Amino acid sequence: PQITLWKRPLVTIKIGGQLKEALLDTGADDTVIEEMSLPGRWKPKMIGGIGGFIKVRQYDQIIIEIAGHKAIGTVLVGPTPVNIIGRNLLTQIGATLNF
Amino acid sequence: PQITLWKRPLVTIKIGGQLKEALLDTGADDTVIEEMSLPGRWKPKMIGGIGGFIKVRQYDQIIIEIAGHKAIGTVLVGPTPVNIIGRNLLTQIGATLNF
Amino acid sequence: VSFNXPQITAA
Repeated sequence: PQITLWKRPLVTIKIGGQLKEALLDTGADDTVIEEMSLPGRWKPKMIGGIGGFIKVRQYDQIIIEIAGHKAIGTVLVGPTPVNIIGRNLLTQIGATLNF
Repeated sequence: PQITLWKRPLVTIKIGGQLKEALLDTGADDTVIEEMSLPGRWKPKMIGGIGGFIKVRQYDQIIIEIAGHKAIGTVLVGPTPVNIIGRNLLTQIGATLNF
Repeated sequence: VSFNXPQITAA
């Protein structure tokens, strides 16, 4: 894919057998998804962005598909306004920014 | 260029006569810069992000030079924790996400 | 209005 930015770079992801919409975000270190059930143990994390900080649950070794590309990595779950795919998984799918 | 995402995609920008560092953020609708003076009229705006909203000043028709590339558009000024170049100016420098 | 998602972990 070559994705221009005239519109939000929204793609379909698959996690836990479910399709969701998520934003590809080069400005995010991590991947953060809205409240959902994921398997295994979790650990606490605080993440911060433009309006302050939020508490999230960190799940490791989650299988996820991003616009058709498979990844396995860390997913944070919490009250984000939008599902965000950050650099930890954009690097797995080989994404670059080009101009 | 082609920027990989192993690290944050930070570049040098020139705005209002000042050099600043800023994050190329495909997950940002807008360009948001830490407190600085800019010319012309402005209006207050609320923008949201991962931890809630902040109040900013919106200035129009501002020219920024981004890693060597000039672009013109709206710039928001306010208490953001990081300078961000968002889609409104990324489109103007021809940036795309590719994988 | 207008949503802007930089994010970083922690402290």
